[PDB]
Amino acid sequence: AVTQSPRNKVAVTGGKVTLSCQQTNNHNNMYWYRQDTGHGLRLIHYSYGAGSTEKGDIPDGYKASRPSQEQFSLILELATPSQTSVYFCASGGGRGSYAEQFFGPGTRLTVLEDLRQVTPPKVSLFEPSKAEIANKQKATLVCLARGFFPDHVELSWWVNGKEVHSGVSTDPQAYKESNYSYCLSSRLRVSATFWHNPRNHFRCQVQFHGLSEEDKWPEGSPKPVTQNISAEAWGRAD
Amino acid sequence: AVTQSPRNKVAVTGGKVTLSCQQTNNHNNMYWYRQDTGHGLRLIHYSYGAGSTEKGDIPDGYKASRPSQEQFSLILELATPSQTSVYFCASGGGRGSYAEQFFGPGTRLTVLEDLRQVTPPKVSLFEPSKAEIANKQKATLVCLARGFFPDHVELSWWVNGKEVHSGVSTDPQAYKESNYSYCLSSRLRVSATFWHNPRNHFRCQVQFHGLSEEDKWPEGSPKPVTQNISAEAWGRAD
Amino acid sequence: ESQPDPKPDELHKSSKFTGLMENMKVLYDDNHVSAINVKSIDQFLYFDLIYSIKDTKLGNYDNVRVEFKNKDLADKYKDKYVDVFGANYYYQCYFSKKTSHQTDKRKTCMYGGVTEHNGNQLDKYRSITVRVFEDGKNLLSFDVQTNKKKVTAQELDYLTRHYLVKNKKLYEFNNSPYETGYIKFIENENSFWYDMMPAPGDKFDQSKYLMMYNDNKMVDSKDVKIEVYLTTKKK
Amino acid sequence: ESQPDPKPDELHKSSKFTGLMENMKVLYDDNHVSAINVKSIDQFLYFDLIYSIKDTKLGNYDNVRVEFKNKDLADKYKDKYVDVFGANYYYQCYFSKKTNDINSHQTDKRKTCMYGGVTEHNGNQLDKYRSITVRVFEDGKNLLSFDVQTNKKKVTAQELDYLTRHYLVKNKKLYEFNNSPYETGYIKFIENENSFWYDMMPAPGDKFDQSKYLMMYNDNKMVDSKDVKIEVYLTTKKK
Repeated sequence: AVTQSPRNKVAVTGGKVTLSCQQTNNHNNMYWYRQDTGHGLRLIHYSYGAGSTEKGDIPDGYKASRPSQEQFSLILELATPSQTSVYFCASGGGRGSYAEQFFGPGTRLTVLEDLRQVTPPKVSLFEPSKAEIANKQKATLVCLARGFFPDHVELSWWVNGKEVHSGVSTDPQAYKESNYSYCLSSRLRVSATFWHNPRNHFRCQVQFHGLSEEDKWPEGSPKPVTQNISAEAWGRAD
Repeated sequence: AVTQSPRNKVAVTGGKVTLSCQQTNNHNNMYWYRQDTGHGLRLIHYSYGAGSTEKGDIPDGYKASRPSQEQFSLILELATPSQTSVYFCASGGGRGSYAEQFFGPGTRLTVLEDLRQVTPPKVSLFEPSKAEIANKQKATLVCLARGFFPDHVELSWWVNGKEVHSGVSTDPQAYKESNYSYCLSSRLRVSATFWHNPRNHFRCQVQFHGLSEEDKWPEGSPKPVTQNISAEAWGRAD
Repeated sequence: ESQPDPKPDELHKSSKFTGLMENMKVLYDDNHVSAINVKSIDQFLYFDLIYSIKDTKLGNYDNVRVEFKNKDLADKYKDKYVDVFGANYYYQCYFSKKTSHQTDKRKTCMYGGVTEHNGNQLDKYRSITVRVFEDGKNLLSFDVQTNKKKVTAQELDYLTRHYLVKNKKLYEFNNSPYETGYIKFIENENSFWYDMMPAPGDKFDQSKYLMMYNDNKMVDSKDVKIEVYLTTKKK
Repeated sequence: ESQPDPKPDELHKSSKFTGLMENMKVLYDDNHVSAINVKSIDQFLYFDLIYSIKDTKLGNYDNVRVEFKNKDLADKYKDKYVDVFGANYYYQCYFSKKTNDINSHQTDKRKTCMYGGVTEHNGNQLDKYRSITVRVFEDGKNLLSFDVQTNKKKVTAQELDYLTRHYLVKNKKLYEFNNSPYETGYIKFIENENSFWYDMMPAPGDKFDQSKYLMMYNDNKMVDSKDVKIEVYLTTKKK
């Protein structure tokens, strides 16, 4: 397995950021990439074994270290906005040999020149209508998170205190509703009887990742240390 | 499994080219990327399921088709030198979600304005000297493949009929020695006694992939259908 | 006319779509579902019907889920021998899973396209005529055959667009030679039309587009005049 | 002097190396091999000795393969209680595989390699830690000088060199991730009238071979802890 730490991170310009990667595959090679909408997956630095650190396509602005067989760290000593991206770790076969590599879950990293820009989301439940179309049903309940920044969020459905996956339609990726604000939607298509069952409890969870204890929160204003927000509702009459 | 067809292909500018991909993972999602030394792995076109074709980072000049769950083809109707690259197919999880995807072996494609430019490599065995430095040993045996084009080659070492890896120091990638000619070297560091043992046999293999039965060869000149070239040697006196 | 005609500025402009026309094209290519004199073999939801229809050629499916606009339509055709014909999709074709379930291996989805078999057949193949105008100029016209008395608009829409794709490059991999286009189905005094171009954006949903056929709207093969209006690209 | 001093145009120029100086820095960081009063437990090739040295800290190894310049060196220390100290590597560290049916091996899990760094234990110990001095010159200008402790009579050059470059790295940024603040450099070990020096910079190119570099230590060159004067000569970058 390939683990990445942390999974999300928002930092200020000029600060030092370190992303760690742990593997349990006992693989000699380890890699550090960065994915950007537009460009592809670019190699930053890679390793041949403990004590080895070779440079990839885009090494400028980053350092690395392979202290052991299981660890390969990426280091940003002077964080710049330009380093905002999703970082992927991997281990396994050779360079360019993707069929041999094992990727990690990716790390969302946003470099802001002011943490005061971080804001939690606004989650809400809705209900569409067939009258708005000449089609059929489309979707029953609708969840929408907006007004958050950066885009470090996860949306899930839980009916009756149990997470569901049937009939869930979430946006592939949060869209920017303004210069410093994101949006994200989802829909849950359930049976009219279930929805009309006043005993059923629906819930839409949204995981927003912001500042932590390690983050230098400029005091004064309330520290955006929010977490899981929920939009809950019950069944309505027939 | 994710199979790519063909594995290697050299074509003329203006010609049509189609790369096929066959998966046995029953994955809804499939992708077509291109690896470039400098650029990373860029998505050209992807699919969400049969009959689905979405455009990636660089759709330009490429078409595609997902006729079934197992097939996803990349189509180059007007092949160009610019499309010279190694292409990778994948299937599985979401776009940008590499931990879920499964890649294929890759396909080398070169687009040249004249198939007659295709020439097999020249392989030879050498030996350096300590007199050639104020350092130590560097490397014992040296192999050099040159005068080949395109750069679809693989070099390996086989001591006594067995492929070795210990002490192999191959070039990261072939270099251009001229407008239409590639070079590629490798080094095999062995023990003085080993090399001096006249009973040991060394071998430098070079796998060149040129035209094939499917390739239209301009009748007249010999069709470059070579394959594996080797440079062999035996241990020399103390 | 019954349905108000599409005003010029109501039609989808193909240039506003930037996400591969191949997704539309695919729907009107040589492939489509067709079943004659069959009975539903299962049902997923109250508004659909699972039909055992094998993809004799391509072999992409064994079962076809036919979703309707309402429960009435389904119940009405539930356990009734009908004929099926329509443009299907796979992407968001979610259904059953395993026994209201059934279906083992290969499956596809579609909307409407259901018509009774008995008392709807014809000895000789009917031949409706399509009048396609390109900027008003009626340069093209062709016939669309069939042998059903009450033929669905969907079957005709597929049949009509199919001709256009192969002969007029109606839909191409990335876009189309036409800016706007709509097909008008006229019966007696009543008429209804469909927008042939995708909605604005960079992505096309085959499932939502096709859903326009869930009403299972039928047309009388003797009282039907089809007319296609297209506007060209001002190059 | 015994070994002719490094002619200016003989030293490697750091700027000619374009391949991440981190591979060199790592060899002189706080980590290194060290064993006290230990005997070899095996041998891969006639010119090496496998020892049971466990990395109590990082846990990066369980066995250490010490390679020598010649079989004589191996046999000399084979089955002799010694002390081991040196800059190890992992990348191209191939050895044994599994004690075999013809191949004299063993080594179960975690392993590394190194060159020389061996000295007898008994009669080589000192009650008090000896303190050698290092004279570092940055363009002739002797701006820095510090001491290097040890407690062996016949200490290897490798041990002193490591101990010397180590301090330099942390205090003078001798080796950095990408490059170095110095164009050239060499460490001069002067005993009596005899003296030898080591090129501190990597060979030209875009890749650093740690295995080949450390190989300069296979001679197991020792030096008298009382008769040693260390001098480092570095050339700064002309910014």
